[PDB]
Amino acid sequence: MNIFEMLRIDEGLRLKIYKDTEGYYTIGIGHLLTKSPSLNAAKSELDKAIGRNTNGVITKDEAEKLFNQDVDAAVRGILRNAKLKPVYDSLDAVRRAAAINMVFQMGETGVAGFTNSLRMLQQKRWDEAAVNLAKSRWYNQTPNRAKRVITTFRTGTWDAYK
Ligand SMILES: [Cl-]
Ligand SMILES: [Cl-]
Repeated sequence: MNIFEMLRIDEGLRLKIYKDTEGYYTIGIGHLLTKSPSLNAAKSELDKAIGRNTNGVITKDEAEKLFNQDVDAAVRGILRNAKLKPVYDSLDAVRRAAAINMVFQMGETGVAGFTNSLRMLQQKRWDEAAVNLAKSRWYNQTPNRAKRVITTFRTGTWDAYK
């Protein structure tokens, strides 16, 4: 297992514009297009993302291209962030994937708000971080996915994904 296979399980793949769990226009493997309620705004963000006139539909290759860019961008957002970077550097390879998963889902500013959890993760107090991570809107809105990510931070194994 790796970050790509993990996110593909958590996000799914849809080739036509859809609404994510928050009601936002999204496509592909969790690629958010726009928070605006306008499907025409989404279609235009989508054409710009893909570089052609899509009419709300993309191919699987195109979905995987956006996915690669979004994973790369998430990693780069962690390393550029003064609060996320030292935590990520301290973590083993499996838990690093859990951090990327969170940034991918909620953005670098969202994750950097988990100040107490990040501190416990840095200190390798795994059971305590897992408890604190769950006291969150994140966990209450998407409990099954959040549980899988929290288990990954708690154990340092891919067990929740197999
Ligand atoms: Cl893009
Ligand atoms: Cl979920």
